[PDB]
Amino acid sequence: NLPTAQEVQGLMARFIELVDVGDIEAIVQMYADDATVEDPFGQPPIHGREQIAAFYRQGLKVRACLTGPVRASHNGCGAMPFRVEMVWNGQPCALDVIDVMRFDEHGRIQTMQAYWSEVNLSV
Amino acid sequence: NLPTAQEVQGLMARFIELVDVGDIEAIVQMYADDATVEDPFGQPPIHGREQIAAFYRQGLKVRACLTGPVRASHNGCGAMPFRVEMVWNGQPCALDVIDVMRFDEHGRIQTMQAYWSEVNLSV
Repeated sequence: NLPTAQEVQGLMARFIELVDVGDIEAIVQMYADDATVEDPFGQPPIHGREQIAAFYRQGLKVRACLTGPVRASHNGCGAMPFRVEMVWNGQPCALDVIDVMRFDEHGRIQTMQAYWSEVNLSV
Repeated sequence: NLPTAQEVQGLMARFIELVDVGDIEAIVQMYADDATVEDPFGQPPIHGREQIAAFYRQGLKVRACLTGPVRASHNGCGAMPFRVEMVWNGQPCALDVIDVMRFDEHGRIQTMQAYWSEVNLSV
C-alpha cells in the first residue's frame, strides 16, 4: 500500500543499502516500471526501468551512506541526506546529496529528485 | 538575479541563521510576496507574506542549526538538512527536518517544502 511515514524511512534506508553494495537489479526493482529520475535535479529526467538501469549501471566501486535520518511525510514522500564516495580517475572524491522520493500505492519509487552540484563535490 | 548554486547555499544558510535568532521580519522578507509554504509537506499550503508571517510568529525560544551542507542545483533550487530544538510544554524536544526551496529571479523564496513528521521528533 501507500507506505506510511515509518515505512518510507525503511524503504529509503534500504535504497542506500542497495546503492552501497551495488546490486543494480535490486535497485531497479525498487522503482516503478515507468518511474522518472532527475539526477542531478535541473537536468532532463530519465524515464522507465530500462533507462534507469542504464543510469545506475553507468554510475556504479561506489560506497554510499546515510548522513542523517530519513525525513518522511504522510503522503508517501521522503527526503534523505547522504554521502557518496567514489574515486574519480585515480583521485578519490566525495559527493553530498539529498534525495527526494515519492512512492506509489505499491511501495515503489514513482519519482526521484537528487539535489547536488559541483558545490557539493570534494575531490 | 536567479541565484547560482553558490548563492543558493548562502541564502539557505542565512535563512537558518534567521530562524535561529528568531528575527521574524527578516525571515518574512526572504520570501516572495506571494510565496507558498508547505510545512509539513503533505498539509495544505499557506500563501503570501501575511499568512507566512503569522505562521512564523506562531511557530517562533527555538534554536535551529544546519546539520549538513546545503545541496544546491543550477536552476535556483536547494535542499538542506537541519535540526530544530524546542521545549514542548516544559519538556524539551528536537525535530529533524529537510527544507526544499525554489528561488525566483530576484533571489527570494518562491516556494518552500518542509519534510518531517512524528517519526522525526524526539521528545
